[PDB]
Formats: sequence, structure tokens, C-alpha cells
Amino acid sequence: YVKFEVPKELAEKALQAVEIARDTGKIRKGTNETTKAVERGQAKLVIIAEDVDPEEIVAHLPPLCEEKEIPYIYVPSKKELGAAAGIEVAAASVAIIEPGKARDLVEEIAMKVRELMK
RNA sequence: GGUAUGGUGGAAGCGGUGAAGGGAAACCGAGUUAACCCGCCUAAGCC
Repeated sequence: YVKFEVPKELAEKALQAVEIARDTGKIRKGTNETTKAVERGQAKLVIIAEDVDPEEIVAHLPPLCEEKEIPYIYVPSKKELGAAAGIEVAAASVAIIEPGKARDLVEEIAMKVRELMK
């Protein structure tokens, strides 16, 4: 499901974006909530973590992100993001719905995937 | 009358790879599951 390579520091900027968006606005976390967030177009950003077995459980979500034109990014460890998502469990995927104070920043980080193509 | 299988107070397992628990399902989306000691409140159900 890993479509494009990402910097780990940029993944960190994304993670901090998920924290700030968690506190100041609405988000969803785990594949179910987050794919449902895409399908309903509420997803303003999709955060995937690459350490996932089975791969397939996340595999369906990234194409939909380009299919519904929702930005998507990778983060090194689902555990670290689950902690960033404010839960006690590793979370393979997360979505920012309401960016909150993170909004501008996420736009900027979104720009990176715009570049990440090809 | 009495009696915790209900509840209050005190010195290891399932779980966002979706737990329990509601619900016919859709759908919810975060914590649940503890007979262990005493000492309190309660009486369905029981003698």
C-alpha cells in the first residue's frame, strides 16, 4: 500500500499535525473510522502508518485517497501515531476531519504529497 | 427477618488489525472484564 516514499521528519511534522488537530479540532483513528471518513469526504487528511501486518488491511485506503482527492501520508510506526492520536493502541490509519489550529500547517504538508507524485 | 449473584469506600486477559456493551441490522468508536479481606447502602431473586 506504500505508494510513495516519505521523509521521516516530514512524517513527524504530520504527526504533530495529528496531535494539534486532535486537540483543537475533530479527527478519526483506525482503518474503520478513517476509511469511513474518506468515503463520506469528511477527511481533510489521511495519515497511514507503514508498519502493518497484514498489509491488506490498510491497502484499500490509499487509492481511495487519490480517488476522492484526499491527501494521504505515511508515518513510521502505527504505535507512535496511536499515541499521537491519543489512544492506548497502535492505530494503522487516522484521518483529520477538522484540522483545528493545525489547518494551515496541514495545507503546507499536503503540498508535499502534491510534489511526491511521479 | 435474613441473604450479593447488585452496589459504594479502602494497603491478568480481550481491545482503533475496532473490546465490551446497545442494536433485527445499518449504525455507533473507547476503554472494558475482578468472589479476594472488612464494612457500608440496597432486596429483584431466593429461604
